[PDB]
Amino acid sequence: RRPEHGGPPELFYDETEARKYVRNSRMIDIQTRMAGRALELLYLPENKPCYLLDIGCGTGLSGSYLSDEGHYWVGLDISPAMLDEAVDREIEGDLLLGDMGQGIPFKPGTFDGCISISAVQWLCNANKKSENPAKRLYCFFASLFSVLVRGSRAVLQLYPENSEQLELITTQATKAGFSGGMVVDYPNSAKAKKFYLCLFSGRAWVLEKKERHRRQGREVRPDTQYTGRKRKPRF
Amino acid sequence: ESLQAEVIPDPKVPKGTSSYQA
Amino acid sequence: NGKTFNQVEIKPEMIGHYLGEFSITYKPVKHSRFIPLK
RNA sequence: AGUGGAGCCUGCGGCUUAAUUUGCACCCGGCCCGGACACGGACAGGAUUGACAGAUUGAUAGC
Ligand SMILES: Nc1ncnc2c1ncn2[C@@H]1O[C@H](CSCC[C@H](N)C(=O)O)[C@@H](O)[C@H]1O
Repeated sequence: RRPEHGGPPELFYDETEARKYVRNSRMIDIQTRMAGRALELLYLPENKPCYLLDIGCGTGLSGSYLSDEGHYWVGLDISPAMLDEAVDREIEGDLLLGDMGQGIPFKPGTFDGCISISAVQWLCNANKKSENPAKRLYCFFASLFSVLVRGSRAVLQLYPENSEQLELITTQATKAGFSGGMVVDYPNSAKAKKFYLCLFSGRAWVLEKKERHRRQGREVRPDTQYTGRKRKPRF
Repeated sequence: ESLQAEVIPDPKVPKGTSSYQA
Repeated sequence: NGKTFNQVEIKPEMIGHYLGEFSITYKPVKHSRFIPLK
Protein backbone atom coordinates (compact mmCIF):
# COMPACT_ATOMS: atom_id res chain seq x y z
CA ARG A 1 0.00 0.00 0.00
CA ARG A 2 2.94 2.37 0.75
CA PRO A 3 6.80 2.20 0.35
CA GLU A 4 7.44 3.12 4.04
CA HIS A 5 5.91 -0.17 5.18
CA GLY A 6 8.43 -2.16 3.13
CA GLY A 7 11.15 -1.63 5.70
CA PRO A 8 14.54 0.08 5.79
CA PRO A 9 15.37 2.23 2.69
CA GLU A 10 18.49 0.13 2.04
CA LEU A 11 16.31 -2.93 1.35
CA PHE A 12 13.15 -1.61 -0.33
CA TYR A 13 15.34 0.49 -2.69
CA ASP A 14 17.31 -2.39 -4.27
CA GLU A 15 18.44 -2.66 -7.91
CA THR A 16 15.09 -3.87 -9.27
CA GLU A 17 13.18 -1.03 -7.60
CA ALA A 18 15.77 1.42 -8.95
CA ARG A 19 15.30 0.13 -12.50
CA LYS A 20 11.53 0.41 -12.13
CA TYR A 21 12.02 3.97 -10.77
CA VAL A 22 14.22 5.16 -13.66
CA ARG A 23 11.76 3.76 -16.23
CA ASN A 24 8.63 5.44 -14.83
CA SER A 25 7.02 8.39 -16.61
CA ARG A 26 4.77 9.48 -13.74
CA MET A 27 7.76 9.50 -11.34
CA ILE A 28 9.66 11.74 -13.81
CA ASP A 29 6.79 14.16 -14.35
CA ILE A 30 5.53 14.53 -10.74
CA GLN A 31 9.02 14.65 -9.08
CA THR A 32 10.11 17.15 -11.76
CA ARG A 33 7.32 19.59 -10.94
CA MET A 34 7.97 18.92 -7.25
CA ALA A 35 11.60 19.95 -7.79
CA GLY A 36 10.23 23.05 -9.52
CA ARG A 37 7.96 23.86 -6.58
CA ALA A 38 10.80 23.14 -4.14
CA LEU A 39 13.19 25.54 -5.87
CA GLU A 40 10.50 28.20 -6.19
CA LEU A 41 9.39 27.82 -2.55
CA LEU A 42 12.57 29.32 -1.03
CA TYR A 43 13.05 33.02 -1.76
CA LEU A 44 16.59 32.86 -3.08
CA PRO A 45 17.12 36.00 -5.19
CA GLU A 46 16.96 35.96 -8.98
CA ASN A 47 20.17 36.27 -11.04
CA LYS A 48 22.11 35.34 -7.88
CA PRO A 49 24.31 32.21 -7.94
CA CYS A 50 23.64 29.92 -4.99
CA TYR A 51 24.85 26.64 -3.51
CA LEU A 52 22.26 23.98 -2.69
CA LEU A 53 21.87 20.61 -1.01
CA ASP A 54 19.73 18.04 -2.82
CA ILE A 55 19.18 15.30 -0.20
CA GLY A 56 17.06 12.22 -1.00
CA CYS A 57 18.46 12.77 -4.53
CA GLY A 58 17.87 9.14 -5.66
CA THR A 59 17.98 9.48 -9.49
CA GLY A 60 19.14 13.11 -9.49
CA LEU A 61 16.26 14.37 -11.67
CA SER A 62 15.82 16.94 -8.84
CA GLY A 63 19.56 17.61 -9.27
CA SER A 64 19.06 17.72 -13.04
CA TYR A 65 16.45 20.44 -12.47
CA LEU A 66 18.82 22.36 -10.18
CA SER A 67 21.61 22.12 -12.76
CA ASP A 68 19.13 23.13 -15.46
CA GLU A 69 18.58 26.42 -13.62
CA GLY A 70 22.37 26.91 -13.46
CA HIS A 71 22.78 26.09 -9.78
CA TYR A 72 25.26 23.61 -8.32
CA TRP A 73 24.39 21.06 -5.69
CA VAL A 74 25.61 18.17 -3.54
CA GLY A 75 23.68 14.89 -3.51
CA LEU A 76 23.35 12.74 -0.39
CA ASP A 77 21.62 9.31 -0.28
CA ILE A 78 21.53 5.98 1.70
CA SER A 79 20.79 3.46 -1.14
CA PRO A 80 23.77 2.48 -3.42
CA ALA A 81 21.47 1.52 -6.31
CA MET A 82 20.02 5.04 -6.44
CA LEU A 83 23.52 6.57 -6.62
CA ASP A 84 24.55 4.00 -9.25
CA GLU A 85 21.70 4.87 -11.60
CA ALA A 86 22.19 8.57 -10.85
CA VAL A 87 25.82 8.45 -11.98
CA ASP A 88 24.56 6.33 -14.89
CA ARG A 89 22.26 9.29 -15.70
CA GLU A 90 25.37 11.54 -16.07
CA ILE A 91 24.27 14.25 -13.65
CA GLU A 92 26.45 17.36 -13.26
CA GLY A 93 26.69 17.68 -9.47
CA ASP A 94 28.65 15.68 -6.91
CA LEU A 95 27.07 12.85 -4.93
CA LEU A 96 27.79 11.40 -1.50
CA LEU A 97 26.68 8.18 0.20
CA GLY A 98 25.56 8.45 3.85
CA ASP A 99 22.58 8.30 6.29
CA MET A 100 21.07 11.75 6.98
CA GLY A 101 19.74 10.90 10.47
CA GLN A 102 23.23 10.13 11.76
CA GLY A 103 24.25 13.62 10.64
CA ILE A 104 25.33 15.57 7.57
CA PRO A 105 29.17 15.83 7.44
CA PHE A 106 29.59 19.46 6.40
CA LYS A 107 31.09 22.53 8.01
CA PRO A 108 28.71 25.25 9.28
CA GLY A 109 27.93 28.33 7.22
CA THR A 110 28.09 26.50 3.89
CA PHE A 111 24.91 26.17 1.81
CA ASP A 112 22.70 28.92 0.40
CA GLY A 113 19.74 26.54 0.19
CA CYS A 114 18.54 23.02 0.99
CA ILE A 115 16.04 20.88 -0.93
CA SER A 116 14.81 17.52 0.35
CA ILE A 117 12.45 15.41 -1.83
CA SER A 118 10.49 12.40 -0.39
CA ALA A 119 12.99 11.42 2.35
CA VAL A 120 12.05 12.97 5.71
CA GLN A 121 9.05 10.60 6.09
CA TRP A 122 11.51 7.64 6.37
CA LEU A 123 12.88 8.97 9.73
CA CYS A 124 9.48 8.75 11.47
CA ASN A 125 9.59 4.99 12.19
CA ALA A 126 12.16 2.64 13.69
CA ASN A 127 13.26 -0.41 11.68
CA LYS A 128 15.94 -1.38 14.22
CA LYS A 129 15.97 -1.76 18.00
CA SER A 130 18.92 0.64 18.25
CA GLU A 131 16.93 3.11 16.15
CA ASN A 132 14.87 5.81 17.84
CA PRO A 133 13.00 8.21 15.52
CA ALA A 134 12.83 11.11 18.01
CA LYS A 135 16.58 11.34 18.64
CA ARG A 136 17.34 10.56 14.98
CA LEU A 137 15.11 13.42 13.83
CA TYR A 138 16.62 15.71 16.48
CA CYS A 139 20.15 14.89 15.30
CA PHE A 140 19.28 15.29 11.61
CA PHE A 141 17.53 18.64 12.16
CA ALA A 142 20.36 19.91 14.38
CA SER A 143 22.75 18.90 11.59
CA LEU A 144 20.66 20.98 9.17
CA PHE A 145 20.81 23.97 11.51
CA SER A 146 24.57 23.47 11.79
CA VAL A 147 25.63 22.99 8.17
CA LEU A 148 23.30 25.64 6.73
CA VAL A 149 24.14 29.31 6.44
CA ARG A 150 22.34 31.31 9.12
CA GLY A 151 19.48 32.91 7.23
CA SER A 152 19.39 30.34 4.41
CA ARG A 153 16.26 28.32 3.61
CA ALA A 154 15.41 24.62 3.47
CA VAL A 155 12.38 23.12 1.74
CA LEU A 156 11.41 19.65 2.92
CA GLN A 157 8.80 17.91 0.80
CA LEU A 158 6.75 15.09 2.28
CA TYR A 159 3.56 13.03 2.06
CA PRO A 160 2.76 12.46 5.83
CA GLU A 161 0.77 9.27 6.26
CA ASN A 162 -0.90 10.77 9.34
CA SER A 163 -0.56 13.76 11.68
CA GLU A 164 1.62 11.89 14.20
CA GLN A 165 4.52 11.98 11.74
CA LEU A 166 3.94 15.71 11.23
CA GLU A 167 3.72 16.24 15.00
CA LEU A 168 7.04 14.55 15.69
CA ILE A 169 8.79 16.12 12.66
CA THR A 170 7.62 19.63 13.57
CA THR A 171 8.54 19.18 17.25
CA GLN A 172 12.05 17.97 16.38
CA ALA A 173 12.37 20.84 13.90
CA THR A 174 11.24 23.54 16.33
CA LYS A 175 13.50 22.17 19.06
CA ALA A 176 16.48 22.46 16.69
CA GLY A 177 15.96 26.23 16.36
CA PHE A 178 14.28 26.25 12.93
CA SER A 179 11.80 29.04 12.17
CA GLY A 180 9.22 28.62 9.43
CA GLY A 181 6.05 26.73 8.67
CA MET A 182 4.11 24.46 6.37
CA VAL A 183 3.13 25.19 2.77
CA VAL A 184 0.39 22.67 2.05
CA ASP A 185 0.15 22.89 -1.73
CA TYR A 186 -3.45 22.33 -2.91
CA PRO A 187 -4.66 21.62 0.65
CA ASN A 188 -8.14 20.28 -0.02
CA SER A 189 -7.12 18.42 -3.17
CA ALA A 190 -6.05 14.76 -3.05
CA LYS A 191 -3.88 14.02 -6.11
CA ALA A 192 -2.12 17.39 -5.70
CA LYS A 193 -2.06 17.71 -1.89
CA LYS A 194 1.68 17.96 -1.21
CA PHE A 195 3.19 18.94 2.14
CA TYR A 196 6.22 21.26 2.09
CA LEU A 197 7.90 21.98 5.42
CA CYS A 198 9.67 25.30 4.82
CA LEU A 199 12.41 26.26 7.26
CA PHE A 200 14.99 28.99 7.80
CA SER A 201 17.57 30.02 10.39
CA GLY A 202 16.15 33.32 11.62
CA ARG A 203 -31.09 45.79 23.31
CA ALA A 204 -29.10 42.80 24.54
CA TRP A 205 -29.56 43.88 28.17
CA VAL A 206 -33.34 43.48 27.99
CA LEU A 207 -32.82 40.12 26.28
CA GLU A 208 -30.61 38.96 29.16
CA LYS A 209 -33.18 40.15 31.71
CA LYS A 210 -36.03 38.40 29.90
CA GLU A 211 -34.00 35.19 29.67
CA ARG A 212 -33.37 35.55 33.42
CA HIS A 213 -37.12 35.84 34.00
CA ARG A 214 -37.68 32.84 31.71
CA ARG A 215 -35.23 30.68 33.69
CA GLN A 216 -36.82 31.79 36.98
CA GLY A 217 -40.11 30.26 35.86
CA ARG A 218 -42.50 33.20 35.48
CA GLU A 219 -44.57 34.51 32.58
CA VAL A 220 -42.54 36.57 30.10
CA ARG A 221 -43.74 38.61 27.12
CA PRO A 222 -43.03 37.10 23.68
CA ASP A 223 -39.75 38.29 22.21
CA THR A 224 -40.56 40.44 19.17
CA GLN A 225 -39.11 43.15 16.94
CA TYR A 226 -40.08 45.76 19.55
CA THR A 227 -38.20 44.30 22.53
CA GLY A 228 -35.63 46.99 23.22
CA ARG A 229 -36.89 50.04 21.36
CA LYS A 230 -36.68 53.69 22.40
CA ARG A 231 -40.30 54.86 22.43
CA LYS A 232 -39.56 58.60 22.35
CA PRO A 233 -36.95 61.15 23.45
CA ARG A 234 -37.30 62.09 27.11
CA PHE A 235 -37.43 65.78 28.02
CA GLU B 1 -2.76 97.26 3.94
CA SER B 2 -4.69 94.11 2.80
CA LEU B 3 -5.67 93.85 -0.92
CA GLN B 4 -8.98 92.62 -2.45
CA ALA B 5 -7.71 89.14 -3.51
CA GLU B 6 -10.95 87.07 -3.38
CA VAL B 7 -9.84 84.65 -6.11
CA ILE B 8 -6.30 83.21 -6.11
CA PRO B 9 -3.81 85.82 -7.42
CA ASP B 10 -1.99 83.13 -9.38
CA PRO B 11 -4.04 82.52 -12.58
CA LYS B 12 -7.77 40.07 -44.18
CA VAL B 13 -11.51 39.32 -44.24
CA PRO B 14 -13.82 38.66 -47.25
CA LYS B 15 -16.65 41.04 -48.12
CA GLY B 16 -19.62 39.12 -46.75
CA THR B 17 -18.02 37.49 -43.69
CA SER B 18 -20.03 38.32 -40.58
CA SER B 19 -18.38 39.44 -37.36
CA TYR B 20 -19.17 36.05 -35.81
CA GLN B 21 -17.48 33.70 -38.27
CA ALA B 22 -14.61 36.15 -38.84
CA ASN C 1 -25.68 30.33 -37.96
CA GLY C 2 -28.11 30.84 -35.08
CA LYS C 3 -27.44 34.52 -34.38
CA THR C 4 -26.13 36.21 -37.55
CA PHE C 5 -26.08 35.54 -41.28
CA ASN C 6 -22.86 34.56 -43.02
CA GLN C 7 -22.64 35.62 -46.66
CA VAL C 8 -20.64 33.25 -48.87
CA GLU C 9 -19.98 32.82 -52.61
CA ILE C 10 -20.62 29.29 -53.83
CA LYS C 11 -17.38 28.14 -55.50
CA PRO C 12 -17.15 25.08 -57.77
CA GLU C 13 -15.05 23.39 -55.06
CA MET C 14 -18.09 23.57 -52.73
CA ILE C 15 -19.93 21.03 -54.85
CA GLY C 16 -20.60 18.24 -52.37
CA HIS C 17 -21.03 19.70 -48.92
CA TYR C 18 -23.94 21.14 -46.96
CA LEU C 19 -24.54 24.87 -46.68
CA GLY C 20 -24.41 24.66 -42.89
CA GLU C 21 -20.70 23.85 -42.99
CA PHE C 22 -19.95 27.44 -44.04
CA SER C 23 -21.46 29.33 -41.09
CA ILE C 24 -20.16 27.93 -37.83
CA THR C 25 -22.63 28.17 -34.95
CA TYR C 26 -20.10 28.25 -32.11
CA LYS C 27 -17.18 30.48 -31.22
CA PRO C 28 -13.60 29.24 -30.71
CA VAL C 29 -12.59 28.70 -27.10
CA LYS C 30 -9.74 31.02 -26.12
CA HIS C 31 -9.07 30.28 -22.46
CA SER C 32 1.10 33.56 -9.12
CA ARG C 33 2.14 31.08 -6.43
CA PHE C 34 2.46 31.66 -2.70
CA ILE C 35 6.01 32.09 -1.40
CA PRO C 36 6.64 32.30 2.37
CA LEU C 37 8.00 35.58 3.72
CA LYS C 38 8.16 34.53 7.39
C1' A D 1 -8.31 -7.28 -7.92
C1' G D 2 -7.37 -2.65 -8.49
C1' U D 3 -8.31 3.00 -9.14
C1' G D 4 -4.60 7.11 -8.70
C1' G D 5 -0.19 6.78 -14.61
C1' A D 6 -1.71 6.87 -20.48
C1' G D 7 -5.85 7.24 -24.57
C1' C D 8 -11.31 7.67 -24.83
C1' C D 9 -16.25 8.50 -22.67
C1' U D 10 -18.70 10.74 -18.69
C1' G D 11 -20.07 13.74 -13.50
C1' C D 12 -19.40 17.98 -10.69
C1' G D 13 -16.35 22.86 -10.52
C1' G D 14 -13.92 26.39 -13.47
C1' C D 15 -12.96 28.57 -18.36
C1' U D 16 -15.06 30.19 -23.41
C1' U D 17 -20.13 31.31 -25.27
C1' A D 18 -25.74 34.64 -27.74
C1' A D 19 -26.78 30.03 -25.17
C1' U D 20 -23.38 26.38 -23.65
C1' U D 21 -31.07 25.31 -19.31
C1' U D 22 -31.45 23.19 -14.51
C1' G D 23 -31.82 21.99 -8.75
C1' C D 24 -36.37 21.90 -23.58
C1' A D 25 -35.96 24.51 -18.77
C1' C D 26 -31.44 28.10 -22.43
C1' C D 27 -30.15 31.68 -26.80
C1' C D 28 -30.96 34.58 -31.68
C1' G D 29 -35.09 36.58 -34.85
C1' G D 30 -41.03 37.09 -36.31
C1' C D 31 -46.34 36.99 -35.00
C1' C D 32 -50.65 37.59 -31.74
C1' C D 33 -53.00 40.27 -27.98
C1' G D 34 -52.68 44.06 -23.29
C1' G D 35 -58.78 46.79 -18.11
C1' A D 36 -62.67 49.64 -16.47
C1' C D 37 -63.25 54.43 -13.34
C1' A D 38 -62.03 59.71 -13.36
C1' C D 39 -60.65 64.11 -16.18
C1' G D 40 -58.84 66.47 -20.78
C1' G D 41 -58.42 65.87 -26.25
C1' A D 42 -60.29 63.80 -31.75
C1' C D 43 -65.29 61.88 -33.94
C1' A D 44 -70.75 62.07 -38.62
C1' G D 45 -66.94 67.83 -42.03
C1' G D 46 -66.40 61.59 -39.70
C1' A D 47 -64.48 57.69 -35.01
C1' U D 48 -63.51 52.91 -36.62
C1' U D 49 -64.12 47.40 -39.43
C1' G D 50 -62.99 44.45 -43.46
C1' A D 51 -59.83 43.97 -48.11
C1' C D 52 -57.45 42.09 -53.75
C1' A D 53 -52.54 43.10 -55.73
C1' G D 54 -47.26 44.07 -54.95
C1' A D 55 -43.16 44.35 -51.06
C1' U D 56 -40.47 43.46 -46.52
C1' U D 57 -39.19 38.87 -44.51
C1' G D 58 -35.43 33.27 -43.26
C1' A D 59 -40.48 32.70 -45.62
C1' U D 60 -46.24 34.91 -45.86
C1' A D 61 -49.03 38.33 -43.96
C1' G D 62 -54.59 44.17 -44.35
C1' C D 63 -51.02 40.44 -38.04
N1 LIG E 1 17.68 8.24 6.14
C1 LIG E 1 17.98 8.45 4.86
N2 LIG E 1 19.20 8.93 4.54
C2 LIG E 1 19.49 9.15 3.26
N3 LIG E 1 18.74 8.93 2.18
C3 LIG E 1 17.53 8.45 2.52
C4 LIG E 1 17.09 8.19 3.80
N4 LIG E 1 15.79 7.69 3.78
C5 LIG E 1 15.48 7.66 2.51
N5 LIG E 1 16.49 8.11 1.69
C6 LIG E 1 16.47 8.19 0.24
O1 LIG E 1 15.27 8.78 -0.18
C7 LIG E 1 15.08 8.44 -1.57
C8 LIG E 1 13.62 8.25 -1.87
S1 LIG E 1 13.39 8.20 -3.66
C9 LIG E 1 13.69 9.92 -4.11
C10 LIG E 1 14.14 10.09 -5.54
C11 LIG E 1 14.31 11.55 -5.97
N6 LIG E 1 13.31 12.44 -5.29
C12 LIG E 1 14.15 11.68 -7.49
O2 LIG E 1 13.11 11.22 -8.00
O3 LIG E 1 15.08 12.23 -8.10
C13 LIG E 1 15.93 7.18 -1.83
O4 LIG E 1 16.93 7.47 -2.80
C14 LIG E 1 16.49 6.83 -0.44
O5 LIG E 1 17.77 6.24 -0.45
